[PDB]
Amino acid sequence: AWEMGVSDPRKIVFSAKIGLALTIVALLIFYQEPNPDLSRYSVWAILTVVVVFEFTIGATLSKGFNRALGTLSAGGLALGMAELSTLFGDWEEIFCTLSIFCIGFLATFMKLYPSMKAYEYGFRVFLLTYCYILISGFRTGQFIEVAISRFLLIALGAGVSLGVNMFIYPIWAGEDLHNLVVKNFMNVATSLEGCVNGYLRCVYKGYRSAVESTSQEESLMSFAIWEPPHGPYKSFNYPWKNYVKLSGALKHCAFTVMALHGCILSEIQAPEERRQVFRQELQRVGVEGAKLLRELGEKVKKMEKLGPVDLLFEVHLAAEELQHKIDKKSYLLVNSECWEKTYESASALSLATFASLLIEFVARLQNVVDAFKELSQKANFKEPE
Amino acid sequence: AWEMGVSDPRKIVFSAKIGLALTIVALLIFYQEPNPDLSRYSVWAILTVVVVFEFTIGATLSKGFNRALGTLSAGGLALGMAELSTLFGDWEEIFCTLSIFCIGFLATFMKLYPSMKAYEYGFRVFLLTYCYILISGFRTGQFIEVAISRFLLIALGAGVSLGVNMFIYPIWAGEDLHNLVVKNFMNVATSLEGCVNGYLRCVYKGYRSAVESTSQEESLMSFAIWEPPHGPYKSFNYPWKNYVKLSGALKHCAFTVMALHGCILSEIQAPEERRQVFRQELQRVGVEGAKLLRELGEKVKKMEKLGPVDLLFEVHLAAEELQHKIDKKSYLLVNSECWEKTYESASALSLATFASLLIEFVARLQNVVDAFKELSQKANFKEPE
Ligand SMILES: CCCCCCCCCCCCCCCC(=O)O
Ligand SMILES: CCCCCCCCCC
Ligand SMILES: CCCCCCCC
Repeated sequence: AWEMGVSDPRKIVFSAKIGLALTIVALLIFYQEPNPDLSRYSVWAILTVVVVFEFTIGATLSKGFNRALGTLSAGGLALGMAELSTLFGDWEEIFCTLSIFCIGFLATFMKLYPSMKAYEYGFRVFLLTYCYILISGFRTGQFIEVAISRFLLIALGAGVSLGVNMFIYPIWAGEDLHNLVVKNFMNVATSLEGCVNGYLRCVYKGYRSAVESTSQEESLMSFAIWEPPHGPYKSFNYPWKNYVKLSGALKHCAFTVMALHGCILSEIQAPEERRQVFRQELQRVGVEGAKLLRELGEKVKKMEKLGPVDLLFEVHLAAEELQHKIDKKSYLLVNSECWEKTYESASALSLATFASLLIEFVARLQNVVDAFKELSQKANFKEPE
Repeated sequence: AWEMGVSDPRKIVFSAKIGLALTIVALLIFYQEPNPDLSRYSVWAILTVVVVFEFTIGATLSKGFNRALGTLSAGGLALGMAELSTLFGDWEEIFCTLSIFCIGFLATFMKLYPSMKAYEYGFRVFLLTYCYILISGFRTGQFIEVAISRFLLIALGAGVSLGVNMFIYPIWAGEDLHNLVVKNFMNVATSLEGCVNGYLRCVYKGYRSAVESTSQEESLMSFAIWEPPHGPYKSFNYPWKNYVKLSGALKHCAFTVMALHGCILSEIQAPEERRQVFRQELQRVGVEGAKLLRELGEKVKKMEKLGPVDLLFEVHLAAEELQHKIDKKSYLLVNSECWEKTYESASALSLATFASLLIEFVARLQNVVDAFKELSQKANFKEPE
């Protein structure tokens, strides 16, 4: 309660905005209209204000658009069917009751496909409006008054939500994508040092969050293409996809840290005395990789270009010293006695596995650097100077 | 869409069952009332039918219980406020708007907590019913005549939905969990064979499905506890929690196949001439591991116990043969002229990493066999005669 409120004040502003929007969609009902029935059709505005008010502006825009489309398509369909029913007499309330089964079946079948998982609420509003329009106006024949009334109540319930969301302390999805891209670099940098220290002593979230967030970055990128230009992002087509490309480049490197963490938790291990012969080189490689990842995160946070100097020189030299040391003491990994216990040999080879994995991690960084250069060039970052 | 219908005929009966329930509600409203009231309040039965129909019986029962608690908790609070607002005479219209503001704020703050994210469907029902029962009876005082005429249409909708869902082709979540476990056992074996075949040439779906579904198993287990005993699952408390343990053991075994697939896509690779020296042992270990996994999958599907003979003897012999072979040719993996280029040394050292990862995969199977024995004992599996 109070702890979460103090930690993040964005959710108290969100809750107060929802309260304000409801209090307005209620004062308008009380005073702006004295009609008796006006107060029974209040559910078509409250459902709208409870289904379209979202955390970000782009999600609210998308949901509003979808709801409008659904309602209009099903009001047109309902009107057309109600007209066409009269053609054959005596078949009334039977040819209207045989179309609800076919519309509900087509709607559900179309709603269960995997591609259409971002329109789940416009199919429900389509079915609800079709059935309501057909059933309500059957006895009296008045279908257009019901259609128009309900549509106006939905635009009256969606425009106050959009105004309140956009004008009182807006939250943007593009800035959330920018901050998640910044955060992943630090999580991976912490994970690598955690793994190396854990293996050399006498993590999970760091690589999991980067390896388990592609969907979040694709939804945040689907909401960011709806928002108008604002703040630091002034072009009319911001390259929001190069952020996803850089995030994927970083996930490809985080899979090796996941494999090193799995190397720490194995059934077959090596004697500590043997591992303490390579401590210096491994600690150097870990320090250099953490420095590089933190420098790339800092340069992405400030929207700056890369300098003239090469950033991978020191990590490359550290990995070359590691290779030289491994070449100088290779007699502690293989059994030289036999040359033409299984546990002892597996314990010996688990150290060569750990070293090979660290070298592969150091070899996968150039792709991340290239993706960063491409993003810094398409997004017009400023000169480091 | 026709193809999706032929691949899963389970999706063509759900749509026809929803259509049939909607048609039954339509007929009851059309023929069992001579007054428009049941036609004018007919949006509540349609909304209930579209909201409360789920793929499984246990999800329908649990979500219906949680949706029937929010409506009965939001219907008494609105009548207590509408009865306590009389005291504040004259200024009795501001106390009814400050309560919509307070309830809105509180319900959104509670819904934003990170442990309540799974119950976002009960807070919407609570907020909608409170706001409707407070904005609908304001100008007349008929607060108890608006909460009793709208609850029988929701009882009609819930009853029709429950009868049609439970009595026409019921779908059970325990069978879904059983089939998921069998499918994961098959997929891991196919991925294991694919990895070795791809490495020795002159995968994603399996481990990616068996490592990214724990949430699905937890949801299916949460739904299967509400269902009554049926078919082969005849017991008051079926041990549905012993399936998740076996799934977790299989996920721990599949992280090594994911590390071997990552070994295939590495930037540093070993020469083919040195790879072909160890072809026989790797092929044998792959054949044995795939046969063992498929045998355990067939034993799980048929609900049968393990026999007298040991199931791990041949894979345990193959691993020892591979170890002996590696011991006899270890001079091909290291440089023995420096004992006291980097790319060549790393390429030589990658083969030992592939071999060590296969040995670790072979070492992780005892835990899965123990989990299977525990499940076969707690669930009263039958003798494998
Ligand atoms: C999501 C917006 C609110 C939707 C309101 C319609 C759902 C009605 C509340 C659920 C009740 C269904 C459970 C059985 C109810 C009963 O036994 O009376
Ligand atoms: C204590 C009685 C609960 C009243 C809830 C009735 C729900 C009415 C739906 C608008
Ligand atoms: C678009 C045809 C007129 C009816 C639309 C009503 C929307 C509910």
